[PDB]
Amino acid sequence: TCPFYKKIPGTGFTVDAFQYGVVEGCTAYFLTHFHSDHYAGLSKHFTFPVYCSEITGNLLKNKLHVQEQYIHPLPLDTECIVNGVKVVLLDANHCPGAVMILFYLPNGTVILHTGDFRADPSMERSLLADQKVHMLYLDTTYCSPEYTFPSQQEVIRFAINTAFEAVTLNPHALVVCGTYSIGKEKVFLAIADVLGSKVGMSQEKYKTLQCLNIPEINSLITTDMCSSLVHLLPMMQINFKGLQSHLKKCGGKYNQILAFRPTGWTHSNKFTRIADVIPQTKGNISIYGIPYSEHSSYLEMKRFVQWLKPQKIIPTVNVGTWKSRSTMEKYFREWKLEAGY
Ligand code: NI
Repeated sequence: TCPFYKKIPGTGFTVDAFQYGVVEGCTAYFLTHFHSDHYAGLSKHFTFPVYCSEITGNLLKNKLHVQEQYIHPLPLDTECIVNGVKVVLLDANHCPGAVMILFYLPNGTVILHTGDFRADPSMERSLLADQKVHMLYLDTTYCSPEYTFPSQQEVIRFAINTAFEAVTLNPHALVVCGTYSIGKEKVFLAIADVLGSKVGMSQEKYKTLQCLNIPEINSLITTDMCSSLVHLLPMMQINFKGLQSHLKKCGGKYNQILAFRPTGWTHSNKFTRIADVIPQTKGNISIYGIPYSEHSSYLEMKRFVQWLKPQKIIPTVNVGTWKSRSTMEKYFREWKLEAGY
């Protein structure tokens, strides 16, 4: 059945709740972003109102064929009324089109649902600064102190310098980047930019990127693989067998592959600096795992919450085990006692 942490009290609303059939008493279904664990269940047969960002509404219409009459896109940073309730959508710093949602309940309670987010100090100067938030529905993906990672900027600097060095030493090397969803476009776009190439990809993935309002996208991407020396492949193909196979397909245009797997966290982070990352190599193929995260680190999460000072926290991730739930609640209490709220 629909879990309680997907329901907004005092409303007929649900958030990221499309796989439970008709939720009893739901008058409006919000979708925070276009990732499959969140949209699971949506299709051309859905007939209730879906509220989302413009970019997520492009993806619903073009990729899932949801009929236009049930898509309700909202502008960001704008007070809007939905079924008699004031809401605002805020940038979540996750994938393209991802939002946080502020609900202003008729009784005076204010609720923030973060969706999936990467907390940032820039959020401390949005519409969030203007009033008190009483309840926080929090993306707790990496809510444990072992989760450290570098800034997105540091990671992109490493990837640009590594690619440019490799291809300038060997003009016959191919760069490959893995993907299995929207998000992390900066990885492949920044590398293609330093190399003076477009990124080549399948027709399905090009379609997906054409929904994202990225400026000058027609100048950066293409479906002509032959004209491109940065290729995008499914994340499943980023292994020695998959890459050997792909190289055969390029017809002796290339004699080396340098591949990137933008993972979330991996335990080489508790020890290793970004400066010190090395690839796995077999023959003329090298694979780099880079810690490009679109979720908060533990410290980023902790700073956001100690700034916001919510009265109650409801985790949305890692809620399926008692040991995880109990561990999170201990951190929440620590943060509250340290900060004084
Ligand atoms: Ni997500």
